Amino acid sequence: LQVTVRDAINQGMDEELERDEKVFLLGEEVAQYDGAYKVSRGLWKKYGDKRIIDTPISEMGFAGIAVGAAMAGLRPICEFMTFNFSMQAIDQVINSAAKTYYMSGGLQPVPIVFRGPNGASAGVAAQHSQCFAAWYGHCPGLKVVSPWNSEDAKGLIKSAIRDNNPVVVLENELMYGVPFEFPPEAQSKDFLIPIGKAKIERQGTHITVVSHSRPVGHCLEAAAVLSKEGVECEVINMRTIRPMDMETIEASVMKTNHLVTVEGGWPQFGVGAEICARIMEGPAFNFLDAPAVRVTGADVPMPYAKILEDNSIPQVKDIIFAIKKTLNI
Amino acid sequence: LQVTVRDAINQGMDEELERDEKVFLLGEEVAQYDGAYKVSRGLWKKYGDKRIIDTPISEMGFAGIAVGAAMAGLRPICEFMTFNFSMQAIDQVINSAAKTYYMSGGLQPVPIVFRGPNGASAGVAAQHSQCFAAWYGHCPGLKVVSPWNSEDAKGLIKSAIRDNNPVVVLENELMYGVPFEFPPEAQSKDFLIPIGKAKIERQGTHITVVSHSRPVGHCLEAAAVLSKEGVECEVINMRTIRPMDMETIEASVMKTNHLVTVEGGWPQFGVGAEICARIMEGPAFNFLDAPAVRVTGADVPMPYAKILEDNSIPQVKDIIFAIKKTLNI
Amino acid sequence: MFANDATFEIKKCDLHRLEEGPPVTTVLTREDGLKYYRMMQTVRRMELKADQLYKQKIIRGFCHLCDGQEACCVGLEAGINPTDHLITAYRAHGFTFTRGLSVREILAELTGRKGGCAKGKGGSMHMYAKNFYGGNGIVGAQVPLGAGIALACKYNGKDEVCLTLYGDGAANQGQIFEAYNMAALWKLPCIFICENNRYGMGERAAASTDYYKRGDFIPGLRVDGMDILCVREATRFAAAYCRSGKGPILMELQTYRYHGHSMSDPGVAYRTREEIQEVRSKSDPIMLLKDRMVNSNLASVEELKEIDVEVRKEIEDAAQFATADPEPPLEELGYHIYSSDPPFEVRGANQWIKFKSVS
Amino acid sequence: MFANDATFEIKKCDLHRLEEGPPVTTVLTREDGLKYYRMMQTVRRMELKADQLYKQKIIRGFCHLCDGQEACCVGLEAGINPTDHLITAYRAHGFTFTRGLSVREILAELTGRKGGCAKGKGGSMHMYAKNFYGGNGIVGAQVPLGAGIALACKYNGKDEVCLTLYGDGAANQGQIFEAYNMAALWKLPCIFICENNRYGMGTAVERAAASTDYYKRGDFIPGLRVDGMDILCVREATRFAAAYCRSGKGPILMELQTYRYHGHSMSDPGVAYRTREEIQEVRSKSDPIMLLKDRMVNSNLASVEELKEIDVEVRKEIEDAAQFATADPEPPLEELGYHIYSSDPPFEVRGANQWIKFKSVS
Ligand SMILES: Cc1ncc(C[n+]2csc(CCOP(=O)(O)OP(=O)(O)O)c2C)c(N)n1
Ligand SMILES: Cc1ncc(C[n+]2csc(CCOP(=O)(O)OP(=O)(O)O)c2C)c(N)n1
Ligand SMILES: [K+]
Ligand SMILES: [K+]
Ligand SMILES: [Mn+2]
Ligand SMILES: [Mn+2]
Repeated sequence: LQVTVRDAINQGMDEELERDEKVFLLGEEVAQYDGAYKVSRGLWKKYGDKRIIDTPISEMGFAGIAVGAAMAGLRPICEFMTFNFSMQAIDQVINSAAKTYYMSGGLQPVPIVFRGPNGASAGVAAQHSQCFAAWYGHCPGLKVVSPWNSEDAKGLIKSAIRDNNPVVVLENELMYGVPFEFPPEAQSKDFLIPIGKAKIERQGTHITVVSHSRPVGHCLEAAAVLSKEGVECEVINMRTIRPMDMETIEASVMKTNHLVTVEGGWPQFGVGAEICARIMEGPAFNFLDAPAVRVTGADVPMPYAKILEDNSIPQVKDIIFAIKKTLNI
Repeated sequence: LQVTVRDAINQGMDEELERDEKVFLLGEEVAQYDGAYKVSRGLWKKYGDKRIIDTPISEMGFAGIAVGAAMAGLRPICEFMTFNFSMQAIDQVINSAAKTYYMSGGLQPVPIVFRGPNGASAGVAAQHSQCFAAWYGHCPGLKVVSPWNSEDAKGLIKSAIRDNNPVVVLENELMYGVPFEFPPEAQSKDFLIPIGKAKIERQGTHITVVSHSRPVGHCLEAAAVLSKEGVECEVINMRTIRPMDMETIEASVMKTNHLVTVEGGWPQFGVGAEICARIMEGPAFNFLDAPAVRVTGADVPMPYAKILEDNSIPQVKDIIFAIKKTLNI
Repeated sequence: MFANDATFEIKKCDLHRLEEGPPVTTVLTREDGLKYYRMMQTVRRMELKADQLYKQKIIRGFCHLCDGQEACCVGLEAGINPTDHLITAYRAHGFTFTRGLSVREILAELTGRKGGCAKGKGGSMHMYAKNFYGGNGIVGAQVPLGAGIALACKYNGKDEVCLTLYGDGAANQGQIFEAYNMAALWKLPCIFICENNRYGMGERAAASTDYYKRGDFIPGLRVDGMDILCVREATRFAAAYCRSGKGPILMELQTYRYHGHSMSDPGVAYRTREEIQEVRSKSDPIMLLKDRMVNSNLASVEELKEIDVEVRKEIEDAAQFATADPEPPLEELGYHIYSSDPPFEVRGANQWIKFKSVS
Repeated sequence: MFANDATFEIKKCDLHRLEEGPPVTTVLTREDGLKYYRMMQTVRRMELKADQLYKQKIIRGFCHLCDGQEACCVGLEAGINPTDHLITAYRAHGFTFTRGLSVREILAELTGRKGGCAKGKGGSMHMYAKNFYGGNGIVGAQVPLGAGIALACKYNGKDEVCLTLYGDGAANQGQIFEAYNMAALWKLPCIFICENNRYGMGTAVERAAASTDYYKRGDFIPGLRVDGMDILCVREATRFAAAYCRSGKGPILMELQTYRYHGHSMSDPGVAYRTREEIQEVRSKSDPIMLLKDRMVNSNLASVEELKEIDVEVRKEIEDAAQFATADPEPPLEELGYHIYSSDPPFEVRGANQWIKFKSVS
């Protein structure tokens, strides 16, 4: 059975709506339009105006209503049409949601989910290409996940809805239509993927390559290519950005002695920076036979013209090149 | 003689207002009230309604109005009462200001300054304690600075007002009242500190200690204590967060072989992560006899109670401890 | 012998998009009069004590007081049910008490001790209780939150309403207008309440000061915020309106706060001190209720002096509990970051410092 | 022989807090009629061509077309001076043309080429020109920007005004309300203009706005509702609004009732939330160009023959510009890094790994 990332997320939301009438979905065009990228297709027809709510274009406002609905015990899924637009609402995400259970001394939980596509699209230019993983990962009181394939997406959405604290689910527009095979245990309405756990997507012994979201597939094509020359990459899909699963990255590095991180976001203070600093401060530092190095988006607002954009996002080539510098081959 | 950080910022704004009639100041309580923290004291009496403009509490709105005024060729200083409140307006800083010169192909510059206090103060709890250096530092199109003492403060707001691109000037509330010796050249109307250059505040040979804002002074206290046991710290004051002066940090570490970073903000994806990523990627990596490590804010929303807050911000003893671990003594 | 109840006149409200407002006349039973009087006094004394402990530096960071505005928190509570919901900004000590927190847990939160309602974790601006959502430090942010709580009331189908408070300075926050629009579109039972005390720190800032009309298409009424019975009737009327399914409404409360006028221009601050003294002596909320209860023979002068005495005692017991109580211990720094999770570690100021976090 | 001008009756505007509105008759000279007609037809063929380029994959990402709304951008331009300032959102092609850019530069931008107005750096949504400030992709963000440009007008004292445009979906942005309050407080010469084309992506005005009287949303700010399919109405209401701001009375709201023939953008077919027959009735009774055509024919301002010739000229012209834009080379990779900062010495920007560096010059 092949299922696209978009359908995986949709199945996840459907199952959770069915399981718990406190769950509802709100955002721009989620209802009668069937979703801006069709993620919420069919949901309004099935659950009605009460559960699936089309909002005005008032991000701060509806993100805040959603947070308020969660404080009162409901369990909203608040969609941002892309994460670029959550900047107008980021006050509500951080100060009304992330910090509250703490400020209240554990009296006030906020079981809200924020979801939407994140990072780079194709030709949408600087205001619509921004990756927010490091921004949100920075904040205590949040959990932040960034799924890659269909399993990841369905299991993390469901974990997110089930969690009782604010969770930011950073999806990816270019992944929505990619089909994957979907083992019968993902098809289950009980399929959960725990937050805070990375997955090894490909065993290897020469180098550890860590990524999240769409570039994970690029690390897999790079590993397939390097493999024909005898170089075996252990490719790690982070899944969770906060709290990240560093332990799995450490065990891999003690085996391979080499680390390259790969991410689509801007480089400075980005996700790879944090993995490198951790690797350097943790028990695996000494096992490192070469500097940990970072593959990232180029450090520019995203340009429009095709050839500029291609050179603004990491490509398979760039991953391979960093891998070869690192293994000194 | 002695001048407080506050009065130094105030001298720079004054001088810049005087020098160029296109420069102006807006935000909450900057005029008749004399400044929320009295940094703009006397500006309004001296310049009037046209140049010193009290705004309603409407952060996204007055922020965008300032950006607009900038696109039309004025040179606004837009004050957030604290940077926590800049989250409401952060879309204007990033998407309207930072990216626009690039997106327009170089047709539309945006000479705007965002300033005000950032990070931890005393007892103000979690929605009022956030540090934003790593958030803003992440964004291409922005320059971001972070003054510690009076000379930093005055030189850097003046350079910022002189720059033709958006500059975020992350000030610090607890430093406002601190007097410093003020050499006659800082008193000059021509005094400028270049954005992009760090400063060695103390020469040393055993370890390099890098910080920004308020903790710089704690690094110096730590250094004096360690000096009494024959440990000589080279303390570096960053001054600029973006573009950070990494060459200066490199040459220091090639001399001292050890690196500790110290910042007040949250640990994950923070300023120290970037500095360590860079150090490991760069030419100083082979000169490191011990891993570089980070001293930071504790990883929690800022708690209210004194004893909790005291232990959520780096103290001299946590700096000295990390140094001693780093040198193995 | 005392009168069992009496009738009083209350300011007519100005209306926006309503043909009738609340009555201009109302009935006070002596029992209610006594209860409202104790409550307003308790808040008055609590806030005077906090001001004292703040100035002694025992309370830190912020400490916004609401003395002068007691008719608001006590009147609003008099017009709603324990099962209704209330959210406001940072000047919340009165509301925290009228929603059922003790003076103990409130002052001990203020002095940052383990016995605070938030365990010393929140301080002045962040206190929570049953159906009271704070206590919110970001001006304007509570208005959408309240609209959401109202959405939850509509969704639960239990006929409860939400009172959502913001001050005059907050009234120009964009998100308030976003909320007004969604509330009206979805017919949320949200009562939008502007506490108008003439100051937003220190019409320099609002093009219109007709706060009750700012919802435009949402109806609104302007209420005398110094008269506890007047607030009570308006609130009764406003909650009736929402419960009946007609969607949101605005209530502007015209009131006044005695504290937080630390202006530094000497002309302006002199004038503001005169004004404080005029308002206190002509329209003090508690004094107004007292004059009425004595004058209609609802209670005796000495009977209220007795209440003052019991209240001074409650507050004194609470102050000394709040100054002797231990701070929360350090080993609890990382507690309550997440709800319902297993224990985990949190980093302190360097990697060798670890705090356990439990839910 | 043609008449040199004629008088037309124009729809009377609905008023909010105004004792009198724009006049309900106006004079059209033949020269202006010819000019307005040509400009509207140019915008129309420009957008039809952009559609076709998009379907061919020559234009990528976002592409929002303004056909059906030509009376707005041409009408607005005709009631202001070149020294006035205008800002809008992303449905900006007509504005960029009416505001001075050529069709070559506009199409070359959309096809991502070096001859584009930003050399391919911005694409559909981000075009600038002299006194034209985009071309802004974040809904509502442009309104505080327009309020600030207006602040600059008052500050410099030259009597210029600023037209600040937003759509009906954007009318529910909190920041619009923050700008109203500030502009009224400072009497900013800002004309707030709500382009009401009845939808905000796929969401009908009734379903996202509790009150669909956009011209009254500014409350204490006065306003006028205007027929946005009639270019002479837009011209007059603008002329009135500009004069109102230029006289120092502060800001004013102007709602243009108009219609978009295309979906929200190229991926949206624009038929799931409204009927094909609704589009057809609007094209048929209210097309801005045909309403203009009829006025000039029935009043002898110009002949049917003459306006066909314009049509044919314009269609050949768009064909030439399109060939230019499709054949024009992409910008060179070397320039990836250019124009990050204004007026700085050159510096280096990091690419997708540390070994990749791009020169950045101002
Ligand atoms: C978004 C935001 N901006 C600024 C502040 C700083 N600030 C705190 S209180 C205040 C005045 C608000 O006054 P008002 O709403 O009238 O309430 P009051 O104190 O009078 O009850 C300001 C500007 C804040 N807390 N949040
Ligand atoms: C802040 C923000 N939220 C959401 C979006 C996604 N979005 C883009 S256009 C749009 C519809 C806006 O419609 P309207 O203002 O009526 O303008 P129109 O296209 O009709 O001219 C939405 C919801 C965005 N670009 N920015
Ligand atoms: K959840
Ligand atoms: K500047
Ligand atoms: Mn107030
Ligand atoms: Mn529209």
